[PDB]
Amino acid sequence: MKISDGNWLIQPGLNLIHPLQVFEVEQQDNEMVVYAAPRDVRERTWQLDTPLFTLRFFSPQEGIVGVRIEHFQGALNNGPHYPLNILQDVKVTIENTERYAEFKSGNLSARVSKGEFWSLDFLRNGERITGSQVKNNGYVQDTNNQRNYMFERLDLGVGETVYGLGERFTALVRNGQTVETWNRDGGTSTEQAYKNIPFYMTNRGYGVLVNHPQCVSFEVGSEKVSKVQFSVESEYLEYFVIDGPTPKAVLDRYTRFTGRPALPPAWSFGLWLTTSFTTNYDEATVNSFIDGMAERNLPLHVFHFDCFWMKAFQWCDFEWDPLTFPDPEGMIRRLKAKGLKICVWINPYIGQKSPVFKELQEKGYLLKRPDGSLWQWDKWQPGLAIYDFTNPDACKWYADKLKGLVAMGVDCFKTDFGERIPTDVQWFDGSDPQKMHNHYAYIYNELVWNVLKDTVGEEEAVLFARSASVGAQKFPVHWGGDCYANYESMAESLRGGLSIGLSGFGFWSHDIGGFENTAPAHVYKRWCAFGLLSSHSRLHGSKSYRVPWAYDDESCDVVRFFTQLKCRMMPYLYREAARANARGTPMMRAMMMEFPDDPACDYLDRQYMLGDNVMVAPVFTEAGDVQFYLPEGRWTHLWHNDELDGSRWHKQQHGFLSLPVYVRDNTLLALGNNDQRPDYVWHEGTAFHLFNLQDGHEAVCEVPAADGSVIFTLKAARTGNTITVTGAGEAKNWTLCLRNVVKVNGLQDGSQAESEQGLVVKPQGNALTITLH
Amino acid sequence: MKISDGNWLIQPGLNLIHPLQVFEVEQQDNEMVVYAAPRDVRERTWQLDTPLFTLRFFSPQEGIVGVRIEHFQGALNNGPHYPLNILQDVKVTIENTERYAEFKSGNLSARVSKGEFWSLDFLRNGERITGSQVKNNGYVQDTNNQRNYMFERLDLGVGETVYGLGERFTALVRNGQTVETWNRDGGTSTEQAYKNIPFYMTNRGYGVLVNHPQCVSFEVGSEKVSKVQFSVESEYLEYFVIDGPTPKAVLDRYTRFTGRPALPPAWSFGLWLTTSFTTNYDEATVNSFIDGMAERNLPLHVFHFDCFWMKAFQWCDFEWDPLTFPDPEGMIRRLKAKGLKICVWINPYIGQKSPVFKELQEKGYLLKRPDGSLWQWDKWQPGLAIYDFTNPDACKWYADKLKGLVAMGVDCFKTDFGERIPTDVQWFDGSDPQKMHNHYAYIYNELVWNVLKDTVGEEEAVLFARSASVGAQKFPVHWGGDCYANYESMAESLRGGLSIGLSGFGFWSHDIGGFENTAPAHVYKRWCAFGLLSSHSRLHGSKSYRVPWAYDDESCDVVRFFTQLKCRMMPYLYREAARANARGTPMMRAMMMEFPDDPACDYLDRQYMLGDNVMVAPVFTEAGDVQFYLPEGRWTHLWHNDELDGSRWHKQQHGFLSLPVYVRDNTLLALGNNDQRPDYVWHEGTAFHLFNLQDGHEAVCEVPAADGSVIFTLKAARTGNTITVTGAGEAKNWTLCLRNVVKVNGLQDGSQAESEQGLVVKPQGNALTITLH
Amino acid sequence: MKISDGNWLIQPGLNLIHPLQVFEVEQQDNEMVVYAAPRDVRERTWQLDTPLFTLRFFSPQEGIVGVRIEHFQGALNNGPHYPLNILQDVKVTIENTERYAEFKSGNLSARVSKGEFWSLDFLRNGERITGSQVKNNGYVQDTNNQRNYMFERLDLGVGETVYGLGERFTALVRNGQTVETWNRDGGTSTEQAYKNIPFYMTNRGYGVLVNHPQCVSFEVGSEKVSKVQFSVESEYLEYFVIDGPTPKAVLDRYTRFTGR
Repeated sequence: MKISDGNWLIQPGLNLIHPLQVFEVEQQDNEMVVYAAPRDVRERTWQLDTPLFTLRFFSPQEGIVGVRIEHFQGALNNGPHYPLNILQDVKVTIENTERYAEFKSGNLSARVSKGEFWSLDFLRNGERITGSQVKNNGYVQDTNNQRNYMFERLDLGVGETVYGLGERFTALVRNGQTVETWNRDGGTSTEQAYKNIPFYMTNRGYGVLVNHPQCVSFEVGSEKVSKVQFSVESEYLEYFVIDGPTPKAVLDRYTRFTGRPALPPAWSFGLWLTTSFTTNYDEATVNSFIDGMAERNLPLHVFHFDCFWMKAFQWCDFEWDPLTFPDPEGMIRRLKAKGLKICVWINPYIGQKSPVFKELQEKGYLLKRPDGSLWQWDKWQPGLAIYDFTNPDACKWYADKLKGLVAMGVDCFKTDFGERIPTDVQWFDGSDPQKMHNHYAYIYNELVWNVLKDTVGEEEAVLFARSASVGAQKFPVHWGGDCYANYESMAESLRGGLSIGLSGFGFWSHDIGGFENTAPAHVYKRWCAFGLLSSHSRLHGSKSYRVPWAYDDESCDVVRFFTQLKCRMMPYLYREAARANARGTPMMRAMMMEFPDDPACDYLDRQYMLGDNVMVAPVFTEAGDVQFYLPEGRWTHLWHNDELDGSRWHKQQHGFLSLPVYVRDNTLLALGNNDQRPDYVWHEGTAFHLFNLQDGHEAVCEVPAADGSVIFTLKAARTGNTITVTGAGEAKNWTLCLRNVVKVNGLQDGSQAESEQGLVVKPQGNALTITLH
Repeated sequence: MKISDGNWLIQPGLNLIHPLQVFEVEQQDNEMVVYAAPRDVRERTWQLDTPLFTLRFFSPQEGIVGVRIEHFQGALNNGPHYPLNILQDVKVTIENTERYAEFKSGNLSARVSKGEFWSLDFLRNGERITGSQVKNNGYVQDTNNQRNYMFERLDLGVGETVYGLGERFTALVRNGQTVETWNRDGGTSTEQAYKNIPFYMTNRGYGVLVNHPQCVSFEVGSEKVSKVQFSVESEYLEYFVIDGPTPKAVLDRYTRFTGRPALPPAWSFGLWLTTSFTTNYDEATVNSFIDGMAERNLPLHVFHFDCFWMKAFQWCDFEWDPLTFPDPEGMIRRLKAKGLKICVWINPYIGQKSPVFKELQEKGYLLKRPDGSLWQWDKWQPGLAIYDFTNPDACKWYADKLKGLVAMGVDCFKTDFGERIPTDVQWFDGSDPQKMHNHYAYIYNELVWNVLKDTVGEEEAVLFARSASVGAQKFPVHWGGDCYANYESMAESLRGGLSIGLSGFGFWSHDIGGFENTAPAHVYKRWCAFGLLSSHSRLHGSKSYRVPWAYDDESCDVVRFFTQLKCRMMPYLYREAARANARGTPMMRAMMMEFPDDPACDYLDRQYMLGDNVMVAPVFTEAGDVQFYLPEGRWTHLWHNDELDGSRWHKQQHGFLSLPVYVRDNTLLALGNNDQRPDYVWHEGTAFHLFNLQDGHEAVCEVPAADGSVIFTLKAARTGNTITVTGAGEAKNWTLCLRNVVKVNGLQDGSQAESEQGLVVKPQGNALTITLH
Repeated sequence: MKISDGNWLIQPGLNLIHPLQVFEVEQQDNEMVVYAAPRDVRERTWQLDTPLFTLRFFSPQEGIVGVRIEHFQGALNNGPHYPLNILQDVKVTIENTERYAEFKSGNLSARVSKGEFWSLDFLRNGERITGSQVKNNGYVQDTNNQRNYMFERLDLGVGETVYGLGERFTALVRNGQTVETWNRDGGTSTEQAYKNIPFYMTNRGYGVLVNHPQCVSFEVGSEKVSKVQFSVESEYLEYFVIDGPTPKAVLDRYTRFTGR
């Protein structure tokens, strides 16, 4: 939102006031309050006929400093509020001197300067990381529209770059962009987002959450080029500065504060196939697809029924279409015998045609206008109404329908929609409609998640969710929505993927082959490789099917190859998943996140790290040309075994069975012995692979159990030309490949054999030692 | 401007129509006209009650394709128009087949698809470089404000980045930003710009000029993330796709098309000092600065008198203040004996207080409101009026005043302001005020330039101009305006400098030490090194002086060292300057422009190429730490002589007499024998420096005469361990340094002496051969 | 109320949608429900992001067919209602074929045509007495006043004349006249009436009661010269076609229905 008109002017009709001078500082228990005047009030003659700002500094968690800046306290201020974990006795330091008032939590402090030169500074052990210069926060009285706003502008240093703000599909680095945090259904092709989060982070190792569920308007270097401005229609502005000092540590604090990604069941990590959207489907079509996958030796783990499992125009009423699915329990029973998991489409809206609509209206379960009539429009469904999830009775009715589907054998739910929530309404609980617009996504998904938790168990709960708001990362599996079948959209989808993990979400999928339009085979092929090298992998389309044989026969080989690889990669991947749940470190990582000190990584958006150790770079061309950057070290292709030196860019050409997938040096990586399913006994039959262990380094590998805890730890320490290998825990029948090592000088405690990938050492105990040539 | 409301919807109150089907194609001489309906009109029943788009394709210059899309032709459409060089006889090809209508100029064609699948593609020898997909152009009937617009969205490929759009201070790469081409006085710290140009170019080697002097609203990957959208309030949209296939080749075409930067006289390349803005100043003050510079052995070449050479509130009446400057012609005559060139501040406004105002009002020389009264406001000067430069008599009056200052010994003018031109007015010539807002900067600067041309001569003409519009690069020296004295603003000014060169402008200055506020000594020192390594170097401040002794002792050594260096680099710099005049390649070049195929260079904005051969990376910290990227090759520090290998980033720490200044391999560079002035006989006493001549390569150095032409060419060709040095033309008493080569085996036809930087050879004639040890 | 602007155009700022294609037919005991889309919804790709009309046919008395055409059902809809004598067990026939959905009470049926050529016809012993041609009913979103209307136009054949609509002092035959059913004290010398009734009958031996006590705006051969248009500010329109086949027989059914 534009406040200034260039450097010298203010937008017409705006009147501004700013905290310009400390008047008084008070400590109230573990919080610091600062009263600041918008003009010089040292003389009693000026200590009247003036506004006064009240600034409160507090800490909800170690290393997070809260800043509340307020004008009038008498405003209404109804919920909902973000589901923040606020601790009550965080240890803090408050120093009030002649020069400064300073509030400190962990290594992070907020310091305000007293006297004639106002400053608000955020320090990390006395070093300035950002802050607000005088006249860069305060109150906007907009006389054009009679609305009042609070705002702040936080400095960006030379070369400081901004990330996050939700799943967005614009350029990855936010500098230069205006961003409104307001859920919409705009597809993946525009400035709009289905999933908005008013949190950003920088390459200087801090983050900021602006604590307002309504629309927050960020001008990220787009109004004042060297500041992040944010404003909100409110009598107060409250935000949290979150210390790092690395992007991963910021996200650790952030997810602790707003919610940890749950750990999805291992099965969800396999291949998902759908019916597609407006295509035809019935039992025969579905069986056709499952069978065709089987006959082509293509592993398939989850099948999803899209919207037309219900009758047209009655969507979300939970009634199977009797002419298309005359035996729903029997069908799902048949499909389950194979070992398939089943998903079905739901949403939080209801079309007027449904016999159930009348029941909901009589019962008062639907979103009403202030006059008591139903809110309705004709987008998505005719005479569409919205389930009011602030009504406990409506929540129960909707939960019950879902339990009914679970009792028939559905394992999970695609929680679609939830974005276009109107504000000209009155919620059952009298919530603020401006805050409910975004927070509805959370309430909706939380409701669904809780149904699964109560029926299949927490360990088995998973969603495929389109919309989100602060906290919703606790309810995993988010997918990038309605992309298009071309390279540009595949690339914009990845930007959204990176962005969502930079916003606290650990798991992310996208429609392989693209949702809208039919891809040429080459595009679908390139996208298969990307999709199976994402945390979650789904084949879904709008008007055409996504089975590989709708494209060409080489496509079946592509799906087969990469599905096998993902299943063999599950021991590494699922440990990486437990890391999202424990530390909020997403599986798909921006390069800047894994290598924060490397200036070459600042703008990388065509490649990513999949967990700690593997760099993936999807190929965005038919001919297979691809350019990617490698950070310092010696990297090894995961299956080609070729080696590349880092700190530079590389250019390659790959066939449809290939893409750059490079393993970090000093790495010990577990691959499993099952390429047919993701959920298996990973610690039995394990093939450990050691990559470029340098002298003086130790590479560690933790093999997880089904619950994500560590069940076996293998470590390899290089001391001179000796490598000592120690195991600890539980593993059977494992193996250790010395990557690009053809010959060895010595070996206590085990036997050797040659492989194409290098020497394979089979242990006798868990106490072997190798001596190199 | 927002047109879509996400992928699926349109902004409320907008009605769109688009060219969706070719109805008829016709060749009109060397132009191709496509009539395109907004619906299916194959049957006669639909060939009525419909709008129709008329698309005209034409070529004003080889490798430029103009596209004009019109709705109504009956609109007024008055001037002014851009000063484009439009040729009538460009050789073109037009092919009308059953599939396509294609128009080709040079290697570049526009191709429209007939039949059901409309497409408009721009092809480089049959390869699609960009294009407009169906429904991504056409007409907007805005029923909210009753205005109509035309728009286009040109595709961006994966990894395609956008540059230019004028001197802008936001992030260098435009993806993600909204840009309005509307001149404003916004300082350097916002989204606003003094110098707007509706031309952009990309890393895919094409450019586009949108041919509308009124406000053009660009959404660069900020409405549709994979497109550049531009719209304009008009019944037609006309734009030009400009072929490369290289950024330099794009600028070569663009500047032949809209205007070549003039070659500034060599003296303007020295050090400029000013009185500063609102400081005190009179003849004694000025003498004290000039003698002050001399006593410290700090070369100074140009002195500038800012606004208070005239009486306060009378600004731009051209009358010396007789209490501050009682003898102007004597003073300047005295100042000139000391060799100095003289600049004075002018602008195109006049305050009411001036006795000349009444004269101008009675003569009708000032801009009027439609009722015949004067347009006035109180910003800048009280009762400020604007000189109406569409009035031929007003132009003459203003030019004669300027001729008066020239006859007094003024050498050049600072053409300040020209941006805040109101639209609620009636121009003497009846021009469209929406078009006059930007074009006024052209007409103003053109007028001042022609005064110089007619008095001192074309080769002696130079300005220091704040605003600009298409074609104004012809009137060089532009400076980046009112920046602030800190690192963030030094950095934002560099983004502006890079961007203006990416928009057609050859020469660019910035206020050394920052304009607003007083820099700490360290910042002034860092900025001095950046300023003296920019095409044009000026010391200028707002409320404080910019003589180095106002900061500290070391600042005088800093100014001295880099002034001496610049004067010595002149043989190389002036040659690079002649390049801006010939090919429109600016002196300060974004890394992407010099290394278009290096993916590491797309986003670099804190370093630049100064000419073909020299990379500079200003230092933006007190302690002197700096990170920079080096393209492939082996680079040598210009004076420290250390070597670094390319294709990677580097980190260094530099003292105040230093920064990264690296010379690429296979370079023969000329330094001169005068460190006291920029204008001297470069081809006598020349010291040539050979850097890392690889086997098989040849290095070429062209020493310029005072008019830019090549007066002497030196070539060094490596065959094996033999390098052949041949000169041609006129040079005297030159030497050749073999950088980092201590000893040689053979030397046929020269002498040799060691130096700290390598063997110095002195030739016997135009032909030496050297045999490496 | 003016909806069309001539044969070819629509009044500025009015947006119209019309029931154009049978999507689904359902019998609900003695009532017939027709779902009708305002566009071609044969393909699933078009079975979303569209309005949908819900038409219900029912009979409150022998020889009277009730037609209720509705857009949104969530509107307030408060009383009072007309004091209608509504029977629950009138004998009716419902036929749902590939070509037609037909609702019949006594000798009077309403028949909607399925497929590409929507038609709403009122039949007496299988002969068309009047009807609604495609695009002559639907919903009006008036963007000028932010009000929404439902409307219908019933055909008039050659020489078919219109009578009634209450105690009115203009020419007895209504063809050519706009009439608003809104009680007023205007004397006897104007277009205004103290006694308004939204019932007309014709010399072809049927009548129609528009079932809305609020202002009903009739254009009787005055906007479309061969139709009686009626429109009401509402999310649904409900009217009754009352068979005769004689004027006295119409009035016999009419007064049995509304009061003797």
